[PDB]
Amino acid sequence: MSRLERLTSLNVVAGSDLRRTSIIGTIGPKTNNPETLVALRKAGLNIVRMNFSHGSYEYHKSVIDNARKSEELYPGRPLAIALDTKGPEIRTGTTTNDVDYPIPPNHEMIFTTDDKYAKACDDKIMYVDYKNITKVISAGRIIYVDDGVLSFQVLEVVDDKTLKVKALNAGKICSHKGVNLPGTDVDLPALSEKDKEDLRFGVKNGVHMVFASFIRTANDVLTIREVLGEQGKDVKIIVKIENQQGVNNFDEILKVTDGVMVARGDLGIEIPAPEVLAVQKKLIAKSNLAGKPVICATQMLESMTYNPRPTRAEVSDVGNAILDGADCVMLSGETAKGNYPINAVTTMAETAVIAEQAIAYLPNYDDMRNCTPKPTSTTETVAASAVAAVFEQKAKAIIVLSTSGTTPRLVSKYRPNCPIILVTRCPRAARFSHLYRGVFPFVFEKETDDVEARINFGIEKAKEFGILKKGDTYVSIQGNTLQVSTV
Amino acid sequence: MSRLERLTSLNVVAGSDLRRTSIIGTIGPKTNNPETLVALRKAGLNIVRMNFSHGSYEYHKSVIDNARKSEELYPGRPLAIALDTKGPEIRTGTTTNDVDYPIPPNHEMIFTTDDKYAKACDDKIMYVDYKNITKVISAGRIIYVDDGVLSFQVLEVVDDKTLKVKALNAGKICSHKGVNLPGTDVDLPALSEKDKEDLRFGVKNGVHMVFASFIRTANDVLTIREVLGEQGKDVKIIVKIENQQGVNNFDEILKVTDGVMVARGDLGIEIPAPEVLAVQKKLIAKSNLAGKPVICATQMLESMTYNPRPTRAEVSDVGNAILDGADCVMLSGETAKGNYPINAVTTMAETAVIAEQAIAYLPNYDDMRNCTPKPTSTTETVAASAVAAVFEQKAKAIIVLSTSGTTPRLVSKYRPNCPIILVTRCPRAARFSHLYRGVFPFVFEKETDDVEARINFGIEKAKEFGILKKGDTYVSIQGNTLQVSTV
Amino acid sequence: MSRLERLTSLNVVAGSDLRRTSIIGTIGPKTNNPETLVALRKAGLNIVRMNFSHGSYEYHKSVIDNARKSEELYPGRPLAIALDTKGPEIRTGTTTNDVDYPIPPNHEMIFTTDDKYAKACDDKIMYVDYKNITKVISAGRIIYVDDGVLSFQVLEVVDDKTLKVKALNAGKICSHKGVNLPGTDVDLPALSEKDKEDLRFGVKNGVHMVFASFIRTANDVLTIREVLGEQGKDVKIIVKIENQQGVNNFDEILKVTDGVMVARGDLGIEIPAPEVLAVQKKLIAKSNLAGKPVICATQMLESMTYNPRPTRAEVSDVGNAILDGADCVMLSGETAKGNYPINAVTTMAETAVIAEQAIAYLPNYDDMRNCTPKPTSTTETVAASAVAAVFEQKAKAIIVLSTSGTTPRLVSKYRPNCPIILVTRCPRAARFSHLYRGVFPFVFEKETDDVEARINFGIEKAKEFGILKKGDTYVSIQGNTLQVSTV
Amino acid sequence: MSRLERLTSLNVVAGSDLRRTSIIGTIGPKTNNPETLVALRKAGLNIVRMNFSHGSYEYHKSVIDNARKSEELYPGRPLAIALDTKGPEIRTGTTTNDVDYPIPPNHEMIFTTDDKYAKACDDKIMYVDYKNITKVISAGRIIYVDDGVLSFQVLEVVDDKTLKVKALNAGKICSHKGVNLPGTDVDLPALSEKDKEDLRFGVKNGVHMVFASFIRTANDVLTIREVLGEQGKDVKIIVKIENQQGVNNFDEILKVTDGVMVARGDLGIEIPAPEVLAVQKKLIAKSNLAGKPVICATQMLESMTYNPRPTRAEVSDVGNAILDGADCVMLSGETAKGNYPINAVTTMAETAVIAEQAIAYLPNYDDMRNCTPKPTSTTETVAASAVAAVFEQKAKAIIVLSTSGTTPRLVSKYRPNCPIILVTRCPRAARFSHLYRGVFPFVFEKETDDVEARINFGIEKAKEFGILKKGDTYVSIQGNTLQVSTV
Ligand SMILES: [K+]
Ligand SMILES: [K+]
Ligand SMILES: [K+]
Ligand SMILES: [K+]
Ligand SMILES: [Mn+2]
Ligand SMILES: [Mn+2]
Ligand SMILES: [Mn+2]
Ligand SMILES: [Mn+2]
Repeated sequence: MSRLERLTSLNVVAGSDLRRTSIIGTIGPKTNNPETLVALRKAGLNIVRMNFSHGSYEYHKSVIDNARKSEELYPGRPLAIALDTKGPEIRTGTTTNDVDYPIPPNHEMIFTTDDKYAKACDDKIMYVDYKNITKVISAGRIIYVDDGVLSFQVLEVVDDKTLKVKALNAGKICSHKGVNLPGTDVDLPALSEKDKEDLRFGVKNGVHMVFASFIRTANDVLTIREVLGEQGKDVKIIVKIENQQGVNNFDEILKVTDGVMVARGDLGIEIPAPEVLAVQKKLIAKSNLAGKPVICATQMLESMTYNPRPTRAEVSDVGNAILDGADCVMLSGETAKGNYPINAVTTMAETAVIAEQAIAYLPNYDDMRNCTPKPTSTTETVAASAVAAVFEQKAKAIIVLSTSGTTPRLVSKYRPNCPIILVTRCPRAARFSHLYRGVFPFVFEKETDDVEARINFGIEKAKEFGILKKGDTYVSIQGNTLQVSTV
Repeated sequence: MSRLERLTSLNVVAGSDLRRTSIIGTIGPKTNNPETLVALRKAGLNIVRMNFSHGSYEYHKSVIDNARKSEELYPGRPLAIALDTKGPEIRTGTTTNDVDYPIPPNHEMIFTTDDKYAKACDDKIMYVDYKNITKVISAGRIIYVDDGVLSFQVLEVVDDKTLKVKALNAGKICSHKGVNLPGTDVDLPALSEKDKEDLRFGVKNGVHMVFASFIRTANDVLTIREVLGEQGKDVKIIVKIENQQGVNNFDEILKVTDGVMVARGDLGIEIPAPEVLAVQKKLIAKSNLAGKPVICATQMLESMTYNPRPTRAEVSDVGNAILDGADCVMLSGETAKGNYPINAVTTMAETAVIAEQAIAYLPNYDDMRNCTPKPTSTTETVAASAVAAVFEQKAKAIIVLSTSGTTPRLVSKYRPNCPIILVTRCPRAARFSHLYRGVFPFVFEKETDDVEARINFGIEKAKEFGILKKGDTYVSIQGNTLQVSTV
Repeated sequence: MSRLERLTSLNVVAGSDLRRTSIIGTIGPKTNNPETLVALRKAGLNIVRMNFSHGSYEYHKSVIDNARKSEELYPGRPLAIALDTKGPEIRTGTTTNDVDYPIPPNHEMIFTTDDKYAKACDDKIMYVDYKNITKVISAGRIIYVDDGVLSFQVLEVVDDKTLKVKALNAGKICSHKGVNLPGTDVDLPALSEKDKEDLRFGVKNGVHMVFASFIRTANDVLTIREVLGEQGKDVKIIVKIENQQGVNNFDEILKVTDGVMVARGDLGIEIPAPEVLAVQKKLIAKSNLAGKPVICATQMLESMTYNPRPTRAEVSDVGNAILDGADCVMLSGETAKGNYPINAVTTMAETAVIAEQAIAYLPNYDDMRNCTPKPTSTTETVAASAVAAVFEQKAKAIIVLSTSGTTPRLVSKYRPNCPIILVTRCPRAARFSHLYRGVFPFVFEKETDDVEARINFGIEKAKEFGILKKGDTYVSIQGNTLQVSTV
Repeated sequence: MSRLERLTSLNVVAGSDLRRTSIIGTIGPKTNNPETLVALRKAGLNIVRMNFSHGSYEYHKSVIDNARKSEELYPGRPLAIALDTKGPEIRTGTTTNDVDYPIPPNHEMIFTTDDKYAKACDDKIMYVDYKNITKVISAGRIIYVDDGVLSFQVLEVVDDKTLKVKALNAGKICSHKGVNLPGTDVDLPALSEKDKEDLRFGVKNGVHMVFASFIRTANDVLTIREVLGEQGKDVKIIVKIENQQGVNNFDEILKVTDGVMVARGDLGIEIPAPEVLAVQKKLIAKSNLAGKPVICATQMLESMTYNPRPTRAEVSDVGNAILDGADCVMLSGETAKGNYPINAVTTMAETAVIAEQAIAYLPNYDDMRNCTPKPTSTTETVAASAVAAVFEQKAKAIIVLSTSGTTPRLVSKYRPNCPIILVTRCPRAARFSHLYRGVFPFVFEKETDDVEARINFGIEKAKEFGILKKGDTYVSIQGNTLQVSTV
């Protein structure tokens, strides 16, 4: 309980413990190649993310077999591919004479959705590819343009394709940039006709996850669940919370989803910037309770794109997201468009280890069990129980055999302060298990009087990582028993 | 105790409560003028900081009477001037043809301290104003240049003014930038012959604080205490921790000092970057226990220099520093060299209020009293006690009369979840009291059967801030009694 | 929190601390005289109790001026007289040839209420002074006789003055003993026509309390409150819980009452014996929360009537009642009919001191403030607050001036681990203040720039008790301020 | 943590839960016969105790096969026989003309150890069978005679067989009564030449325990361990703490022993009576930590010997001993010399159930694990762990297979709030397992792919006790795994 004595004792300096939080990294043209993909994975990259906001399936299919290629050149930790939906966003039209950039000072103008002005639009009018904004929008609303650099107080609603508006601030109007609707119930499908194809393209191409952008409600999840199809039942749906509709509803959404990602980016544009701080820790905490894998993402080491050294805020943000309960850390343009991607993963990583040597494992564990123990599913009771075991005997590991990634995810929920060695035969679960914090998957084959072998796989596999020293003390899990033998 | 239920309930959105954490802001040539100094103070600037690393006393004396000037144009909250020692640093020579910037790739070159190459130096040689590094330095050591963006494995020691070296990383060599000596006992004094003058200049000029850069030990503090002199007894010494010598000793230093500032900048260069995360919270926690005012500083909204919108890390770093116990938030180049200084204070501010509506006031309060209660100085017993009072009766304020800023600082230590109205006659204490988190000073004059008036000053003064609604409930403190009347 | 480490460290042996729990002692013919009344008071008797179940007003008026007489011979601690209502009970008739005691084995017989058999009754019939039982009673009901040593399954209802019955157990039938009706709504008033006189007699005679026997509901209290009258507003009503009607309603009763006494005796007859254990601690705990003075009573050192040494249970019951929160300990026949009354108070006493050196003052204090702090009456906020003060500075005392016994009772509620010196001018409050645990009243006369004197009364008065050593540390309370000066 | 809300919610009335604390009952001539021995066992008697302070081996061997006989007539719960050493006590000589009883008022006299006055002693002199008191005793010491009813200030030491003494109080000197030496290091062997025989007699006769009276040090235990011999390795040594030597050393003694009993009787004579209160809870708490079975004994329902109804103190002492952590409750003369032994066990029992519905199972559990978890033996880690399991899933039972009574004892240590069904093949462990609170042993025969049967023994055996309702939830333990299947 001595938070103050926990704090006053932080005893810094990254020690012997292996990083437990998986590092998600977006890939750009630069980073798309085995050699780099390797220096990246070696440095700490766990999962790879492909933003389907740009790029042809050629542009992407490339990335995959390249990662698959890095796996060939040197397997190391199993890597995971993940599709990131180009959700229902808003791209304004193009400026007439190409790159012409008229400059509104704080004047009145007019946005329209006619396409007649698509390629030919600027200063006087503006195109927006969301044919319905006129319905979902209302005079008084404030539209934002290009990373919310521009504001537009909705003055009126002309026609039903026309919108009288006024620049609330300066800047020059450019072409094709994202439009943000702060405080407007968008009816856009979380998934579009193309998105249905990108998913289907991913499923086919065997990507393990999906980060559905701009999720507003549970149905949206249910929808992307079936669109994924029977062949994609085994793939994870990582809801992306980046708007009010997605927060003023998170709870019912958290229910049906597999995971959740604090899509900081738009979220920070969508709602007030300062609000995030609380709207972040709140969703991670809520996630933790639900037991589902959460991910913090965007601008963590943003500056580490043009620079080799990250800032104070960035470092002291990577660590915090972990203290708040994040299961994974992301990297967007620091890997898909930056000069120092190797250092990126390398700084994130280094910070995660110091950020885990500060956690209050015992008390945090208790708090988590004092929430809805009544109950508790048998796998979760054994989950919590095993965790307690190590806290007592000071166990070093906690080998658990699985296929659904259920048993190791639950233990994860109970955040042990020792490696969670998951021995599995299913290759798929071993890849998407980097979603749950602290889980070190390994794939075992051949084929309950045989599980001792699998347990010897994880033990020896643990030994190679220097996690067990023999005559140590580990806890196993399987059918639902619970072991606690020695090395 | 329900940290999870505290977290899951965060209920964001900046509400009615007034910001309690004072905002420190460095001033640059741009920001130096009343009009701006006002828009700044209005937005939230509490204290002003002048980095004595550059600028003539003309360059500075200006800043002061300009702030004093903003006080004239419109007093608002009392403002505080603060000198920031140009500690014992090491600035490199200049590049020959002015701004010429040769680019080392990872080559061997040679640093020298001859001054014959001071103004004329680059690519082949390099000047350093620390004539002794040759002695304190040793082959194997790793020199850092400009925010440690560059590294230099000390290859050898040529002559005693020459040092064979190799760029451990890329970059282009520029002129006049700070040199960091990670792992080298520097023999330069926390205070120099000039520094003794800058302080004396400040004392004379009535600056309320001093942020001694590069403090290594307690003596250093004792020294700057006497250098300050009798006329400067009433001014605060805010130790700046930016090296290992300052951490591997913090505890004995904390003793004698008034405050402490996590000089993130060099500190992050001095010691490992990731290390800071823990080395930050640890020092703030230690400070809190000691009860002395701590300050977080540098790169909090760094990007908010070239941009109007801050990043995710930055926002979710301003708030965190406050959760970790910081009494004040700083702003370096976001005010002294940035394009959007008004937005800076304006974003910091907005975040601080959301960051204080997340704290666990009751439990944090308890934890703090369970550390060395034995005792406890009478002013601290009354301090803690009063705080408890408000926690029971749900008090809105806590008016305390003082002159030493002792009584209000201690209550501060016990972080009440309501405004701490300090009524005073001493103008000086009312200015430097923005050092202690949550204290809202006000100056009262004229001149114990009269304190009821001063208490009516704070109450009415509280009312103007909408802190009391009459028939509310407040707790007073004075001689040592403890009140608890109604409005 | 370390209950186990609190337990494992109990470090027994009555030490220096003065007993804080007042000792209530009933007086019998034997004990009625100054000399004895003194040896009793000297040994520890605080309050005296007169059971109005027997004795003429001559029989009683005697006791009073005899105690008043002991006060004369030697004042010592101020003593308090207390009337104990001869509540609506049911006494059985007398056995024919005087003390003849027929012995029923498990036979059928017949209870009647004819008075024709009052003085002449036994074996075949039995008299009961409750003329209505026939109505309120019903075949199947189980009557209890003399400390419920005998049981009587109501076989039938003969006539309306006759009741066919069967001894459910052995024993010999004697004369005049109390009859208990477990599970029968008795229509007799908490107060009777005579009781109204005994109270009025007591008020007149200046007895400070009243222990209303057999209270069933709040009205009963309200009734005895007005019966007491204007002249008896200043006297305390100590509800006696000895039936189901009184428990299945305690909460609404606790509201309006001043105190509450766990009338163990009948209560143990009324409801199951084992049930008491929980039905005891529950009512004391509930009392503590409400802040009203509770008293444990009956059979604590029962055997210490015929013997000089008490039993294990008795000793380890006197202490427990105190751990459970009792403000006072009683003595019935161990003082009003026993051979060793001096040893009784002397054993109770000795045990109370060991029983208070085992309490968890800090944690118990916290728990108490975390129940309805919202608020909290100003006198209670100052109450709780002062207590906290001593916990910090390790205060030895806590002098509080009062007249209502409000301020010292509330502090009491917050059970400080140091003497609560109440300085008063009202003699009455100083007598009934032995009701609140830990309060050491003292009477001060003459007659806010003077309270320093009264505070010097308590301090010096504290010194005579060796509670303060000068240069110690005490906390005062008065108008509502809160002091904390030194000795 | 809400002790107050735990207390305020006690919700009395013995409910559905089965008593978990075993009831130890001493047998007298009266109680020695199957019929009674049965009504006793049926009512709740778990273990039987034979005080070897009196009775011939004929007097005792009788008791055993009578209990063994009650087992025959109707097995019910397995019963356990236990020998209770006639430790090194002190019986004064006899009065000359037989029952002559001279009366000392407060005079000086003389105790001697010559035997010449053995049968012929009184008024002038006194015989004591402890030939060494003269050495171990010292002028100033205070001897006690017959239940400490008499005191004797050691005036001087005449000769080395003579002791000048003075009656510190009145009374008449009788023959053969126990002499107590408060504050005198007795060198008497905890075991005597005869005791060595009584044990050996017991071992042979297959009694499961031994309650060594008057233990002073660890050696004493070690001694009775070897005297017991190889054939008695499987029998339990229940140390009896009844003197200062045994408390001022408990910790080193607790080490090597199996159990511990708070021999209240002499202990209360040995040391101050009030002291016990703390010296009781302290030893039980210390026992709990050590994990060894503790027993509270003597005078719990003392009065329930001559009366059918117990007192308030007694009831509210039986329950308390259980709250303080006692694993077993005893009954001395309430069974071996009383008129109502059936009611005795029947009241104890009834109280134990209400006394277990008040415990704070969750918090008490935590506290226990936060003491020395480092560690922790694998059987204890699994022990603690399983307990936690039930707390989560709200398990009803916790079947554990054993032979050493190790696994079920440890779980016991972690006091689950559900029945601990121990399935065993060893008849001996099933009998002495009533030593550990909450354990419900059952014997299973025949003869790890078979343990499912034994688990089905306990489950079905649980069902007969109505502990499981099928589709409930239980936790198993065996080789060291840990199960958690359903019914
Ligand atoms: K996207
Ligand atoms: K500086
Ligand atoms: K009465
Ligand atoms: K014995
Ligand atoms: Mn987005
Ligand atoms: Mn610096
Ligand atoms: Mn009664
Ligand atoms: Mn004994």
